[PDB]
Formats: sequence, structure tokens, C-alpha cells
Amino acid sequence: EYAPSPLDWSREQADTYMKSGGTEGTQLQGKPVILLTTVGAKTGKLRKTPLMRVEHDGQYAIVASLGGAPKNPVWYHNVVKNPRVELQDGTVTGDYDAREVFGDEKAIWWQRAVAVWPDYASYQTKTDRQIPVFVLTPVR
Amino acid sequence: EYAPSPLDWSREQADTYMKSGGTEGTQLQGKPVILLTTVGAKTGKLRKTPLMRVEHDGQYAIVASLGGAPKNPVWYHNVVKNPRVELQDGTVTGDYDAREVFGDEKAIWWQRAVAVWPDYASYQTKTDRQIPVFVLTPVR
Ligand SMILES: C[C@H](OP(=O)(O)OC[C@@H](O)[C@@H](O)[C@@H](O)Cn1c2nc(=O)[nH]c(=O)c-2cc2ccc(O)cc21)C(=O)N[C@@H](CCC(=O)N[C@@H](CCC(=O)N[C@@H](CCC(=O)O)C(=O)O)C(=O)O)C(=O)O
Ligand SMILES: C[C@H](OP(=O)(O)OC[C@@H](O)[C@@H](O)[C@@H](O)Cn1c2nc(=O)[nH]c(=O)c-2cc2ccc(O)cc21)C(=O)N[C@@H](CCC(=O)N[C@@H](CCC(=O)O)C(=O)O)C(=O)O
Repeated sequence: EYAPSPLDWSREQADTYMKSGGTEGTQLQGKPVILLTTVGAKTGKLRKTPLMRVEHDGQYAIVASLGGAPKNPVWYHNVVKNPRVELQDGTVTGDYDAREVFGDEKAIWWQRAVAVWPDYASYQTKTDRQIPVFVLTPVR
Repeated sequence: EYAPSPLDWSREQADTYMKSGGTEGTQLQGKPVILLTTVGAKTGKLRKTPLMRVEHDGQYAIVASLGGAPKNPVWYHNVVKNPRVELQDGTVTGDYDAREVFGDEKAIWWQRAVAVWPDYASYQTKTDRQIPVFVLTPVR
């Protein structure tokens, strides 16, 4: 009662990430965090979203978890509509194309994500909604 | 003169800016440079555009001119359609609302811009078309 909401923390972390040029706000419980920029599905405004860092050979994966909620985070719809995103990993920023993965291809990235953030597994057991995963490829 | 083509240079400067987290690529002939993020008017894709830094009390101005050429840079149309932009000044990134300015209000910012980059004045004498200027106001 009177404490900030999980959404307030997320906003604050994003802000710190931006103000600091990727030097602060890059961690959550000692695990690395990236900053995603998406284009609003409806408004066309830039939205900043801290997410866990899941990386393999220059590609990143992002997970639309929101704890184990019934409904996807709003940013999920931004990525689907506008797959050109920006991902900042510490001081390094790049543009990427995002592609939702399914089945066996997803299970690969899902395992890599759980290795970074074990709670993802627990999130999935809390809900029948299949937690989306996108794979991000640098533009070349 | 062994200069790179203006497109290639722009891409490269933007890239350096992004890779370095605003620590490199922030200068052009000893004058400061910002990195503008816009949403494509038609595609909805993120575009990164290095521009001269023109600043006053937390607001920025940006000037739309490739030399004194007949047609506006294409990013001009992105800002008109999608006035919510991002501006990176060195390590600092923020969200801004952009509005095109005219008459007396423009002349104020035009003076500040010429102080930073005198060539702007010369660009305007090469064309009857009035070189656009936007004023960017922080939001959030
Ligand atoms: C070719 C095009 O680039 P541009 O026209 O944005 O280039 C303008 C240049 O000014 C920039 O490269 C700029 O970075 C250069 N520059 C500077 N330029 C300055 O002006 N001022 C400065 O102070 C400055 C400083 C500066 C300092 C260092 C440096 O390295 C460069 C600097 C492009 O990327 N094309 C791409 C993307 C274009 C795009 O955004 N496309 C939109 C299309 C929206 C549109 O145009 N809508 C209508 C237009 C119709 C109409 O106009 O009525 C349509 O296409 O139907 C989208 O994605 O949606 C492509 O073809 O794919
Ligand atoms: C409430 C909403 O948030 P959301 O995008 O649904 O999801 C909440 C997010 O904070 C949340 O998903 C993540 O940021 C939280 N989060 C992680 N969330 C995850 O899902 N996965 C992670 O791995 C993760 C890691 C993480 C690490 C650190 C941290 O601080 C937060 C982390 C929001 O930001 N609303 C904004 C923007 C909404 C938006 O994009 N609007 C759209 C359309 C909206 C409409 O249709 O009404 C538009 O502009 O077009 C607003 O209402 O103005």
C-alpha cells in the first residue's frame, strides 16, 4: 500500500536506461536486461520496454510473459503490426526485424530464455495462453 | 575530394552513434550532431537520421535540408505524419513532440541553427523553397 506498481518500475527502468546511455538500469536481480523500442499499433508512438536479455550468435529472443497473465503485454501487438524494432543491449543499440516463432523452433529459444530467467517456466504453468517469443535479426 | 556518398556517410554516422551508445560519431567538422528517430510515414519503420544539434533550454530544433536542393529530405514527411520522435544528444536519449515553425518563431530558431552551422544560410540562398525547421519539446 503506497508502493510503486510493477508497471511504475518498468517505466522507471526504461527511463534510467535512456538517460544513462545504457550504463544504468541494465540489470534485474543480477540478470541482464535489454530495452526494446516499438512503434505503437494504434498511435504510431515510440514505446520503450525493458525485457530480459536472451541472445545467441547476434540474434536476440524476446518473451511476452507479463508474469503468467491471461493476456499478452500490449507491446506484443506493436511487434506483430510493426516488426521493425530497436533493441539496446547496454551501450549497444541496433535495428532488428522481429518474427514470432512457434513449435520446435520456439522450444529452442524458450530453453535459452529459461536458462537466463528460470521464472519463465513457472509463468507458463500459470496459464493456458502460450507465451509468445520473437526472434530478432539485425538489419544488414 | 575523396568524400563518401552522402547516403553512405549518413548511414555510417548513425551506425557509429548507435554502436557507441552516443560516445562516438557525435561530431561533424567540430560541430555537435544529434540522432533523430522517426516513424516512417508509409511503412511504419524506424528511421535514424543524424542532424545538426540546435538546442535551447531543453528544446531542440532540427532543419530539413540536403544542401540547397529542390526537394525536402524524406524524413521531413515522417515528422509531419508522426510528430512523436526521439532525439539522442550524446549519451542522452529522450522523447519529444515535433512541430513545424514559421515566421517570427522560426526566425528565432533559424538564428540559433546558423550559429551552430553557418552553411544553413548559404543553403537557403540556393532555393526559393523555405527550408523547414521543427521545434522539439520534451514529453514525459
Ligand atoms: C534517401 C532517404 O533519406 P532522407 O531523405 O531522410 O535523407 C535526408 C538527409 O538529410 C539525411 O541523410 C541526413 O542524415 C543528412 N544530414 C543532415 N540532413 C539534414 O537535412 N539536416 C542536417 O542538419 C543534417 C546533418 C547531418 C549530419 C551528419 C550526417 O552524417 C548527416 C546529416 C532514405 O533514407 N530513404 C529510405 C527511407 C525513407 C523513409 O523514411 N521512408 C518513409 C516514406 C514516407 C513518405 O515519404 N511518404 C510519402 C511521400 C509523399 C509526399 O512527400 O507527398 C510516400 O512515400 O508516398 C517510410 O519509411 O514510410 C528509403 O528509401 O527506404
Ligand atoms: C501497460 C502497458 O505495458 P505492456 O506493454 O502491456 O507490458 C507491461 C510492460 O512493462 C512489461 O511487459 C515489461 O516492460 C516488463 N518486463 C518484462 N516483461 C515481459 O513480458 N517479459 C520480460 O522478459 C520482461 C523483463 C523485464 C525486465 C525489467 C523490467 O523493468 C521489466 C520487464 C504500457 O506500457 N502502456 C502504455 C503503452 C501502450 C501502447 O503501446 N499503446 C499502443 C496501443 C494501445 C491500445 O491499443 O490501447 C499504441 O501506442 O499504439 C500506455 O498505455 O501508454
